[PDB]
Amino acid sequence: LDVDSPAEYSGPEGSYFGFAVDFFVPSASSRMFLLVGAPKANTTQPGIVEGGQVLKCDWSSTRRCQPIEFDATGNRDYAKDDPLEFKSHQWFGASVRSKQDKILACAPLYHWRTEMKQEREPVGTCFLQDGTKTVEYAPCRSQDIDADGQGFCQGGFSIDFTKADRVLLGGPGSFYWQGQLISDQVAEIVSKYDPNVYSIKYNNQLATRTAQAIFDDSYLGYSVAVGDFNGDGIDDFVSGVPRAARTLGMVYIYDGKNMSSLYNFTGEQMAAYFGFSVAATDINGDDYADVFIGAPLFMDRGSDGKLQEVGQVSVSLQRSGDFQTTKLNGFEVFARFGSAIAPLGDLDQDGFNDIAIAAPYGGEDKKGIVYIFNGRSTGLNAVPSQILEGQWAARSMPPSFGYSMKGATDIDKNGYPDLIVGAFGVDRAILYRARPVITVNAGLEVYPSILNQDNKTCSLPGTALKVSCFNVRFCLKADGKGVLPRKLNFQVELLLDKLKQKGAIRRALFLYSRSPSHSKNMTISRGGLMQCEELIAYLRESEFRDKLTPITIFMEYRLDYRTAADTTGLQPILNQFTPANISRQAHILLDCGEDNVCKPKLEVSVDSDQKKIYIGDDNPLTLIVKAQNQGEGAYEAELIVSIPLQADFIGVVRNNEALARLSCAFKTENQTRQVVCDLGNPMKAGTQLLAGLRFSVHQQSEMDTSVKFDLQIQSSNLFDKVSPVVSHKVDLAV
Amino acid sequence: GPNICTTRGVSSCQQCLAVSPMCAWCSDEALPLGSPRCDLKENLLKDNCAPESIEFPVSEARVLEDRPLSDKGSGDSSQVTQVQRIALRLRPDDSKNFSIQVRQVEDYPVDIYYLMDLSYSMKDDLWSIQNLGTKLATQMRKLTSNLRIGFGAFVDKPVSPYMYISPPEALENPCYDMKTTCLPMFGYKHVLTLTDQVTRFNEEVKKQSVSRNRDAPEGGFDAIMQATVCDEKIGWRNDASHLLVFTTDAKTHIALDGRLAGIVQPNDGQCHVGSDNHYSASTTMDYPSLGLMTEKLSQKNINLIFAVTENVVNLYQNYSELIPGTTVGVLSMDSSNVLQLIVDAYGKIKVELEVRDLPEELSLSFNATCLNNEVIPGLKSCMGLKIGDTVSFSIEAKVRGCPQEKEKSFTIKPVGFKDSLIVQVTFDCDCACQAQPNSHRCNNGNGTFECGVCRCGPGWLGSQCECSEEDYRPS
Ligand SMILES: N=C(N)NCCC[C@@H]1NC(=O)[C@H](CCCCN)NC(=O)[C@@H](Cc2ccccc2)NC(=O)[C@@H](CC(=O)O)NC(=O)CNC1=O
Repeated sequence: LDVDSPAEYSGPEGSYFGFAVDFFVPSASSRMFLLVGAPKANTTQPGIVEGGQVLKCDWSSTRRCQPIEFDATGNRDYAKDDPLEFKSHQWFGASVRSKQDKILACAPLYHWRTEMKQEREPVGTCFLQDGTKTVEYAPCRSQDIDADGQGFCQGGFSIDFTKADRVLLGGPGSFYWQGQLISDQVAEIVSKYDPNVYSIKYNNQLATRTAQAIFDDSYLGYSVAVGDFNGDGIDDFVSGVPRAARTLGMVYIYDGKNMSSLYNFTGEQMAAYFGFSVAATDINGDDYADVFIGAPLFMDRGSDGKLQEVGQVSVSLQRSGDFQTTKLNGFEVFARFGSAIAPLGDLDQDGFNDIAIAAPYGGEDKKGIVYIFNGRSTGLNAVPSQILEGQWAARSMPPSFGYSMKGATDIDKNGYPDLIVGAFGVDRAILYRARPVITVNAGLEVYPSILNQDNKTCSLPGTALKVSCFNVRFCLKADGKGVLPRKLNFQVELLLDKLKQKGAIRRALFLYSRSPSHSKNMTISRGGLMQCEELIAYLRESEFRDKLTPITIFMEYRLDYRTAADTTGLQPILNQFTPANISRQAHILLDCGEDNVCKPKLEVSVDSDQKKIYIGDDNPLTLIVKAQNQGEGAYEAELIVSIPLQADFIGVVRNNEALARLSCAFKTENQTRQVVCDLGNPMKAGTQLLAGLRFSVHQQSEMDTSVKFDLQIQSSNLFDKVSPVVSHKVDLAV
Repeated sequence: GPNICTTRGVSSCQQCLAVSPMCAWCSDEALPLGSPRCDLKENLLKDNCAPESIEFPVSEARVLEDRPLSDKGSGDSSQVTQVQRIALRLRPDDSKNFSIQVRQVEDYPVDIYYLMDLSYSMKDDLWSIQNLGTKLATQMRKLTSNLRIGFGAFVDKPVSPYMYISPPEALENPCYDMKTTCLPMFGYKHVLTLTDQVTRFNEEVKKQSVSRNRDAPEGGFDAIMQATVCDEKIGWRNDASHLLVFTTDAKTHIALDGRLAGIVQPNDGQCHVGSDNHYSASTTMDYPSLGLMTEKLSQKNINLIFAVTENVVNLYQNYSELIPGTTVGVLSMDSSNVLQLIVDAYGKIKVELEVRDLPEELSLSFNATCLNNEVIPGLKSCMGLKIGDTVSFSIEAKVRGCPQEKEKSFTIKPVGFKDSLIVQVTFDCDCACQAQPNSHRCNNGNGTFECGVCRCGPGWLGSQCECSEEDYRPS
């Protein structure tokens, strides 16, 4: 989904614009729209305050949301004078549903004053719009009056359309808030529509029956969903009952042909509001749809043992087996995770349907968040693929972002499903469009898998210098779907030793461009081939004191950022599982054993010629050191020899064949002064070394009596990297 | 080796005193020839210095007022005491140690707030809640003396689904359609603030009457939230243990129920009780969830108790398991079931020491002797004790230098026990022989023997006037 720049819709301030959302696809034209319900909006109706609106928002390039005029009349008057009806503060637009060219908008809080007595009953009413017609459907406005009947039914609190266009209403208030489910065909509603009679009945309506007083205050119909669970092509009704089972909550599935109960799924914790929202869709790739139940107020025990309110979603897979198969829990307190659920369809087109879940108080600043959970074989993933949060700044009132959701429909026809998120706290709705997914993998290989430290058979171009250059190659291949153009564009970066952090010596270069790193722009035919290229590199001789470790060949690739967007106006995205980062180790061999891991060892000794020195004037001094090596050769060896403060180093003895040709550059950063001599070129196993260092002594007074030396030597490789300390002394005579 | 007192070549009792509090000076004229004047007291005694002629009487501390602590909190004929008072004497750079104990005699403070359901379904339970309220005040007074008790009432949100609004008469008389009379409905009203006048509580409780609404569940949890967070309106005492008793005979509304009435705003968990003592945000905020209630209850340290009828005891038992620390009792004619819970809360109801008016140059150290005679170094507090338990502490004191003031005092202060451990401090930084110029100890006189230096007059100089400027050549 595109989070960087979604499309946002704004309604009148304070309207609750965004309380309900849905897609609209009429048959009269190819035009695409979005329906947003605004239950608190003021209307044109005479003598009605905050009657509610439903606003039509086209997907055109230049558009503003426009209210749908379902009903312009004010409240009906009874015989004589007083009003029959109370349309003020009816929540028209609290629920909005659509089925091709049909729209169902409901006002759960609509009241009416019956005949036979002065009452005020929130029966609730729905308006059903067709391509031409607009009809009223208020099945709970009946002759059964009062809370003992259907007076407080609030029909239309939750609604949905069956695939064959049946209207489904849930009224939580019928029969002392037992709740009720009511449904009719669009044909039945239109056939029996007589606007001049308030208590009209639909002759083939399906409704749940009144039950015992034991079941009061259950709120059956708080939320509804449709799916096939009996297996005969007629969608069944899924209804939430968040206060039943003595407040544990439960969800019923009713046969779509006769309203008889099929299955019950019960919450695990009282007051969790198990059933606040429900959804039905197959997620594990079978033919059979599965059930989702939200419990926004679920509490789970924290580390210290106290209960923490995070919310939870229950998943029931079907072939339906009573006990839930997997759960998703919120990670933040009072987030109300699971307040909304929406099937996304096959969001990533990988072959399994995905779900979207909302927490109207999750995220930073508690603005609310929507979590995308990808489906797959054996159900939903334990972790979300994406998080959506309101990008507008938080304010005093919550945005309630993610309160309402709808997906599984394609708006721009780019081939991927899109999503609608409503935030009625700011009077906004926001549109997220799915971007094309590009799945790719790469290759990285070297012909001389092991690099020789001294082969140097390869010459530089037009230059006398010869180096141990080697041949390397890399590959990249991609696949895509949707309207994704087949000419994909990638950028790949090659690096030889980028892991040499903290400014460590760069040690290798590419032959062309003579640089350690190189960036290559690439273009690939989607799924058309696997493409490879070759390169030449060489080490830069060998001015690096890092032969202890191999070269860290490295590469990374990303989609060509600056490429033009597609026709629909979006840029593709790499699949999350792709290995955008890849590396291999190139080993270095001088003579480091048949196993390529040599095991060095070091021996050393020290002596001095003029072991007696005078005081009061400059006197010469010399130090003699010898080293013996063990193992498969040695390199990087260094004389770490400390020297006193009262003498200065005046060079090694280069002018005798009996002594090794060392090179020295002494350092005096601290009182632990060092002579710092290199032992020269690499040497083979069993080699012996002898050297002599000259010094000048500048003792000023007889307070001192001797001078002392301490030394150490480095190893060939990581094993026994530095030798123990050895010491020597020189005496002062007088 | 030899001690500091002798090795420093002390010349006078003033310098001997200044060197260290452990040093002593012998003022006796009979001291043997050559013996040092400044030395440890045992060495002076070995040299036959008269004990009373030695300038070092050991530092000491002793009582000043030591009334024994009380054993019963009733205070039959005198004010109780729970701490006693001492005086201290010090040398320069001196230190001393001592100990003290405290006891919890007086009864713990307790606050009980009573929430009454006044729904019409409570009409036949009205006597039971009135009876229970009376015996809460009465029976608690036999456990603690300083009780504070108040009460409030709730019915439900006064909005369309719950409230009768159909005929204009129904607003004034919710029982109109039954052709009888009852009071107008209300969300939650605070009636009586926490007070010790139990007789006032009984009279106000017995004059309450039921209102009426439509749906069985009530808005009791709105009252629990407001009683918890409106501390200044309710009057919760910052130091008392807080008990909240909740009564009802029906199930309860919870968060997300307000959506039916058009209420979607979450409960803020803040005080919304005005001067009319009514919950003003009743019709605009949703009911609180169990998670939010548990947060505020723990934050305000309030122990909630449910006193509910049998038919809903299981429903609230499950709620209690999700609100840690709360308990449930059965509401009936016999109120003994719920009274036991109040007894239990009191049966499971702490001291720390402050220091005030400490001198500018005196310091302290503390250690604790907690329950079971366990000793903890550095601690100055003890927890977990009940009424009648006694705990003890030990204190070490030290000074640096010596002030010119002869006497000053400070005190230690336990939290809330009303008593003060006033300690008096005196300083004895002087020598007896120093009470009373032209001393023969100087070179042929010409000097005053004070502070260990003669301070010679004209024509002489040195520690003891041993030199003259004409002989004290610069070379
Ligand atoms: N369709 C159905 N399932 N009807 C069954 C519902 C039964 C459900 N209860 C009853 O009828 C019983 C009749 C016999 C049992 C005594 N309680 N009457 C009541 O419940 C009334 C008054 C009363 C209470 C207690 C004792 C005597 C009389 N109590 C209420 O709390 C009010 C509202 C209020 O003031 O809070 N109404 C409701 O709670 C819901 N209304 C009712 O009608």
